Amino acid sequence: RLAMPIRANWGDVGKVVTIKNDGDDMNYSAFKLGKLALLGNVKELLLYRLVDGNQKKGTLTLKDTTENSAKDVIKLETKYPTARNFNVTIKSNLVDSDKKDFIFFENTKQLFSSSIKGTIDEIVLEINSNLDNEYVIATKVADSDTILANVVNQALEGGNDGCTSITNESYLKALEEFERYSFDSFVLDGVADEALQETTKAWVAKNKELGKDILLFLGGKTEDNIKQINDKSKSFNDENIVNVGSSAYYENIKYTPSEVAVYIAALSVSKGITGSICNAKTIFEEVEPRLSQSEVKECLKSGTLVLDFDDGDVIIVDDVNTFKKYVDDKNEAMGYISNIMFINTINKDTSLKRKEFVGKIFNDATGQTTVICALKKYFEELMSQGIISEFNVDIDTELQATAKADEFYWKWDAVKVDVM
Amino acid sequence: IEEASFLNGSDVVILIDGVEELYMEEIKADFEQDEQSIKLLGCQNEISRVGTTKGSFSLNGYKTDSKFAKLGFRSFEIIYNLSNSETLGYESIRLKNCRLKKLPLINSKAGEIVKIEVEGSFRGYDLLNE
Amino acid sequence: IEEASFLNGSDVVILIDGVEELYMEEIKADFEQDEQSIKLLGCQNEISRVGTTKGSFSLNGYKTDSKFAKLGFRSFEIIYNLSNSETLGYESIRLKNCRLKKLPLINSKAGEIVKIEVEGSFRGYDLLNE
Amino acid sequence: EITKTMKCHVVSKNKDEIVKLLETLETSLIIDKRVRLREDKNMYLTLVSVVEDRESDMFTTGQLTAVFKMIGKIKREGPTMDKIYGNGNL
Repeated sequence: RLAMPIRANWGDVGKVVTIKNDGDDMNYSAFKLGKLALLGNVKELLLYRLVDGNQKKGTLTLKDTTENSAKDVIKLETKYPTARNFNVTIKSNLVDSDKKDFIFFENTKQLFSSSIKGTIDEIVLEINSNLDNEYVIATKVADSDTILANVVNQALEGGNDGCTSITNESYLKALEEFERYSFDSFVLDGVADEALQETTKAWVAKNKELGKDILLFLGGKTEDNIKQINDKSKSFNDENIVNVGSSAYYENIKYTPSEVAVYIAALSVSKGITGSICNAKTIFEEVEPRLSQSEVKECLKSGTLVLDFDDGDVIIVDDVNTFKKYVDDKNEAMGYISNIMFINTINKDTSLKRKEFVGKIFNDATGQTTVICALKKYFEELMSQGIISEFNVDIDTELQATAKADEFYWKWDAVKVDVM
Repeated sequence: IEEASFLNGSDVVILIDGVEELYMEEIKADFEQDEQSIKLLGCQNEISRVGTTKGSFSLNGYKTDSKFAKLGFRSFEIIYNLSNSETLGYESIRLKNCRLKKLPLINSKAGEIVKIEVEGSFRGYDLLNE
Repeated sequence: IEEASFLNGSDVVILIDGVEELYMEEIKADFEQDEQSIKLLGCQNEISRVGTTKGSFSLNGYKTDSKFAKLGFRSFEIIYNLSNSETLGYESIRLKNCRLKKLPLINSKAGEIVKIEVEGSFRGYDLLNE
Repeated sequence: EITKTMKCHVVSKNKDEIVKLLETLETSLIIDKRVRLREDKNMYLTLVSVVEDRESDMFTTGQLTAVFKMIGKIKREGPTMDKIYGNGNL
């Protein structure tokens, strides 16, 4: 589950929606970066739309001509709010005057074509429920059996483009809405503005205090060289935050490292705990700037997730995070994104254990032994499955010495399988 | 406080092979059946069936004659009238084709009263009254 | 000194096949299972598994009718309401598809009160209340 | 477990009244197999056996002998694990 904040004219504004294995314009991220999200083969993608506040829905009004004085009986609107020229042509049917043809246009190409008799309910149900009406909603005005007027290419207007103004508050709408949802990862939509990335850093930190360690992905701007990329990576130090370094091509676009981060996040979520992308192939055809051993080492040590065309196909050199600029107490194994997601999964499972052993048990050595034994058996089960290679879960003596009656502390450490 | 009743065991009247037997003291009879427990290949609950039935009975009482010894292993019928007198709804059960498992020729201790114990089997039963 | 409670056994109320049975004295029921002990080739601790389950029950009480004799080996349900009155949290258990192991046609001794003992099996159980 | 064999008297000028009073008291104690220790309805005195000895003296001994039992619980508690917390490393 990847949370994609699509900068698209298509998609619903201010609401979370999912799409199964099934926008279109290259300017709209529902297809430009939606393809990147889908190519990583996460089991499902969840979308959110970024739009300027000065943006509404297009509205078209139609009126009848069966009686001499025309009155509105049908009103048509774009499915999602937009100013796109979704043109509609309505003409009297060639044979029967009682049937009105409805030809819809994306811009001018024929999308849907059909005719329905004069009763308004049938017309509205057809226009709403037919398979080719994915780009329109039709609503009735009043009960009638009259016949519309003849109109050609009527453009629904009144709103504005979804890419009107990408601004900090508009971007922050996505995080505010995603607070109520949990995902495997969240990504930024290409905009390598450091203010937005720092805002998302603070947001994810707030979640980390809450525990929702949503694995974040970011990237530098097109104007960042190796030096700028490394500096920006060094600016962050969080475990769950990533800074893709190099731009990439897939079909036509010089995707920014931030735009590439969508597909990187999709791959990371798809791989899960078992899969690691430290030496995995990627869909991209090329990535720049290229990196030798020295450049690779400098970028990885600075906290950058290095992509290079080091062979006949693009290779992620290592699955590293912003905490790759580590500190002495935590080993470098902490600096791998897969390991961090693994840690988050264990944290969630041990929280399930926490809510299993609520205060019905006494805060005595017996209850602490019971909880510690449950955790030990959980890690034994994981070791039997093979993920863990060693574990030592014990009382958190440093925090437990000053623990009040109600509170208990513990801690776990475990070694994990390596992959070169 | 409305009444109740316990069927006192001294109300039993046993007619063995037609003639009323009046020295019998305690009688037991059960209708056994093989459970035929079957473990299904998909369900984790064992299933039981009637299988085939088998009778078994027994009597104890004071010896007064060689009736059972002379009877041998001949088949015979047993009636058991568990009369109730507080409420007049007696109960009568008939055991069909009773056959002794072992002929009790001799059983006696010097300082005690001589009692006769019998056990066997019956092909089937009938619930004449209740 | 805070209170406690023992569930007195005289609070039991047994409804056998729907009708409330009021002469029963003691009831037992257990849910057996085959352990399926398996010895591993590397580990010296034996391992147990659920295997398959099997029910078994029993009842004893004063005889007042031929209910069980006439019932035969028909399947039936048993309810068991272990009421608690010191605290009102009664307990109710249902035994599914109860079938007698042996039909107790006759059991009586001359100088004693007539009691009926039953034993059988049940396919499964339900814990209606606790 | 606390057990008490409590004996009860019944006095009256009319001895048949004594018999009737003892009969109704016994029946009440039996059909209602326990007694409210206090009006809070927290404790109870589950009956064990109630027995009358009509020959026994009206004043000195007492006709009715009852045995009641009650089960207390040792009044001890302790701290509770309301909240549990831990971190993960490698």
